[PDB]
Amino acid sequence: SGFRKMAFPSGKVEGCMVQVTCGTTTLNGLWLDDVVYCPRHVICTSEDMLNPNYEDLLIRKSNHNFLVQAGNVQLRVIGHSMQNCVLKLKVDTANPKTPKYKFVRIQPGQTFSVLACYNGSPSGVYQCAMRPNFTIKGSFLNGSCGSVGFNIDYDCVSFCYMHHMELPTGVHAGTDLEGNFYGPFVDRQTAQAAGTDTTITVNVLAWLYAAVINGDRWFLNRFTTTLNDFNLVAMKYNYEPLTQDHVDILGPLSAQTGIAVLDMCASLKELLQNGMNGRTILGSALLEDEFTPFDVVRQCSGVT
Amino acid sequence: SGFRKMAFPSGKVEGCMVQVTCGTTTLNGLWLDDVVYCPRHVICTSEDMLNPNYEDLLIRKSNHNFLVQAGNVQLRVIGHSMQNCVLKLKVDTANPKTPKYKFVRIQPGQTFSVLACYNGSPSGVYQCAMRPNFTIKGSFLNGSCGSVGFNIDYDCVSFCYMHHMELPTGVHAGTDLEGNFYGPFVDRQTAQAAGTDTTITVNVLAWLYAAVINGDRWFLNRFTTTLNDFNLVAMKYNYEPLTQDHVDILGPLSAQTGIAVLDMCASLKELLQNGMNGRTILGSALLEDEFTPFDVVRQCSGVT
Ligand SMILES: *CC(=O)N1CCN(S(=O)(=O)c2ccccc2C#N)CC1
Ligand SMILES: *CC(=O)N1CCN(S(=O)(=O)c2ccccc2C#N)CC1
Repeated sequence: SGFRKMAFPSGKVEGCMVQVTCGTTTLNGLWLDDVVYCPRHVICTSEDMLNPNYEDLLIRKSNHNFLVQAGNVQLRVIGHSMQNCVLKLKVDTANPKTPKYKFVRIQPGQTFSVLACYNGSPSGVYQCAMRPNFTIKGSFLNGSCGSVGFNIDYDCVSFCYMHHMELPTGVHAGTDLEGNFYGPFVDRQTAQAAGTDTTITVNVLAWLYAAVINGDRWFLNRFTTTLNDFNLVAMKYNYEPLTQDHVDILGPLSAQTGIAVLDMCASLKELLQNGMNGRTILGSALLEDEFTPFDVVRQCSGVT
Repeated sequence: SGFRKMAFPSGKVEGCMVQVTCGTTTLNGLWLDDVVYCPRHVICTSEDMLNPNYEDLLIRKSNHNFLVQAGNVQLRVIGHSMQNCVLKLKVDTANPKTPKYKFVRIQPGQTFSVLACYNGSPSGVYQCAMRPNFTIKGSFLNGSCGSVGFNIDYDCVSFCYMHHMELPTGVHAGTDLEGNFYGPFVDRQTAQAAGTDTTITVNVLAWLYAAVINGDRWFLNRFTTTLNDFNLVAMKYNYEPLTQDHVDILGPLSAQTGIAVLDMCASLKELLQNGMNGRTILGSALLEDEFTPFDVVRQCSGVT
């Protein structure tokens, strides 16, 4: 029993973190096989960052300008290329700790673990969600860029995020491991505003199911609703529209608890309209939306 | 910027987790050097658990009854002893991945990371606090016993918790790595009620400092208070008394922000008396008390 914001065990990813230095900029890189992946802004001066031309800046960089350090051992860079907003540094040594891995581009609402790193050294691990506005709400100081987000399916690490940027509102933007930003963000120090940070409805429902399973049941009511009725109330409270796809995904939690998805929608509707009245659900005074249905099943079933 | 509930990187601890089986009970063990540490209740039948006599139950157990598996490789048990509520299983092989380590007994209010495990395999990592009533609020299913809590100082893992028990109220009890329970709990299936779960005041203050540092400032007010005045309001709201020791510990966060500790106490007093009025602080609608002042400095400074 009990339900916690839980990150994946980070050891498989700790084994992949290196330091990348170009001139005076130090950040983190991800070493898989004989390639080190890092943010292309490693090549910029903070001045360059106002209006960088990365192809032009890269011309002035040689393999020997990219200093790659794994622990206190230097790696030999034998190649470099730009793919979108990441650099791929070919090194002469395969990472001996390379886990089974995939590069995946996640959808908004999908959760992942972040291993926050500085100078290629892990400082901590936390659970994030790709927000509907394609930001994440992370914890990232100067030097944390190239820190990665990931899921684990048993022994295969799926890398979904690399950290590149803090917006002036203190929320975070980054790329998949092909260097494509999530959302409309660019690696330039310019006016970039996030859109509406809507609540991930299907994740809130998952978390209400988690609460019921762990004995927090006070919010269950005598009502039901329809997808269309629920969605009227969702729109009004800046919740994402609930689709039949989301309902289908909640099916197993529905089955385990014997609470119809639409009944739990009606509970959530009353919570939105009435508030918590100073009560808590799983130790929170607001409706948590950074657990996927898959997360709730994983934690409630004990997958490794 | 941004402030997250952050666990230590877990790789050093992943490298220590094994499976322990005695008859039909499977749980987790911690392999450091040539010793495997696990809950003594591994030797019980669920029937034994009503009124177990551990010394008597242990007499019927030989070294070869303790099945210890690290990955899919069996370890040879060459000795076993009981220390308080843990078993120490001497094995013929030193754990080659043994990190630098310490056993520490933490005080209530101290935070730590838990690596939740099943069958000696990591499922996830989360941040906990030793509650003032010597429970933790964890996420632990059957098979999670012998999962450990730890802090890391650079390269030295300080083990502070091993998981043993869920109380009928779904909160958790366990031991230090010398097998001494935190609080008054016993490894027996009996009426055990937790005392008052009071709020860790010094941790809330730390977290308010974290909020100010990350730009959440709306709760700062024009007031100050005294330790005695604050403590009257603390008592009334089931907050731990604030001591000059706690004030001294908040000194560095005081200095960084230029907010006198007692001024921040006065902010916290107004929050307790007035509530949040539907506002949030660092994404929470309630006052977070599972960050120590040390945690806030670590995360805000980026220690590895
Ligand atoms: C996340 C991270 O480590 N960084 C992003 C923010 N910068 S920076 O804006 O200070 C900067 C300085 C010099 C050159 C490039 C950049 C960028 N971007 C620090 C690195
Ligand atoms: C945490 C954990 O893995 N366990 C504690 C709860 N038990 S149990 O109560 O089901 C039990 C069954 C058989 C023998 C001993 C115990 C105990 N305690 C499962 C293990």
